[PDB]
Amino acid sequence: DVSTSELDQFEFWVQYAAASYYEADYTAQVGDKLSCSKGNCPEVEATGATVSYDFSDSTITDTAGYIAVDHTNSAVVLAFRGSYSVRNWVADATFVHTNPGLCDGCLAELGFWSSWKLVRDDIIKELKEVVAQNPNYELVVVGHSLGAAVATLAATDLRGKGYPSAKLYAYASPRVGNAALAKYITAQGNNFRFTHTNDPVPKLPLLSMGYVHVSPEYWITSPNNATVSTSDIKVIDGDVSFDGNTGTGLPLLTDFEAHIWYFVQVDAGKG
Repeated sequence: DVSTSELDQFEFWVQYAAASYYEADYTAQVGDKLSCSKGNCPEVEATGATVSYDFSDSTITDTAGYIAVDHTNSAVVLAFRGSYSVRNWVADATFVHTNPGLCDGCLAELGFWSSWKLVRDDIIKELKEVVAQNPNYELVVVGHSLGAAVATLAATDLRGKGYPSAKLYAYASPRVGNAALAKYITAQGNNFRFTHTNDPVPKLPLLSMGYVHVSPEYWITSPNNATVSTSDIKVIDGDVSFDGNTGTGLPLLTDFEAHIWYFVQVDAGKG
């Protein structure tokens, strides 16, 4: 578608892423290882790875994471985571752118870147160381989300630085840146891324614113828891618017858951 391986790786890575877231791982320580717891992662744981380182987141920142390583594979790783818261861121946141640197244109976213840167440196340183240680390883880166874105850126840165490769992964893532850155890264490669378915874261831121893323893517588818495968895844490549895631548519937351787942758951750781 793828392969397985790749797936495985992717698954593984894522786881780582888852782881891262946791815291534991881152924281842881170083080484340680890673782981986771718941488971897722496982694988890673296984491987083981550880850581190383880481870172955381716291216050310142957131872121966281870581690184680781692984070984097984190887690787290283880184992762891342871122923131958581896422848812717130897617728802518310713112873115721115820145640138870173890396490359251109590239630138881227710122926150893432820132975271890464711160851381880176440380890481880178650580890585380187670780790587260184380881070486081979690778690285890877891673993451997842935111972471993845951161892771991616870281890776790228790383690659550049050194690384490259690294890887890445892423896962888812857313875117870152632118394209360129894416491219660168892618290229680088590795890467992976893733895414788942738807997710837312891845877617863113856216493319438219510117831114873118890276590639490639992966895516896954498946658913948540578931597982895955391969087938478922796817791848794518690238971114665119339509395719894957872115395519578916825117873113838513318711758717856221797827997010976391891726594969596995892652876151758981815491878431």
